[PDB]
Amino acid sequence: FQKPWFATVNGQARDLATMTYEEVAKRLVELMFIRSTNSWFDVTWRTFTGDFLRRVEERFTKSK
Amino acid sequence: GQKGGQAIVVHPDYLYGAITEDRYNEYVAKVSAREKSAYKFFHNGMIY
Repeated sequence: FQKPWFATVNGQARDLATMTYEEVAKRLVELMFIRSTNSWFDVTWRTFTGDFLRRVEERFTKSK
Repeated sequence: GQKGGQAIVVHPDYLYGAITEDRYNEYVAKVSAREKSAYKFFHNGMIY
């Protein structure tokens, strides 16, 4: 299928809950960022991955 | 009603001294496997 299963690293089947924040971000760029044109296919997909990285910062930081 | 009791509890790293590099490195990998699995279920079970 043209829309694959998200939770797959190195061709091993996982679930979204059984991924690292790292592995997600890598998987996001693997599908939404194009290597041939060196660009995000749509700007909204950049925003999506961007907001997720913010979320990671939000989760792990201790002070403001 | 005269109920004396003493418990002695010892730092856990003293245990690991009595085994080999191999079994320890085997143990560490499985505890790492516990920790990620445990973290998921707790926060899952908490919010629902």
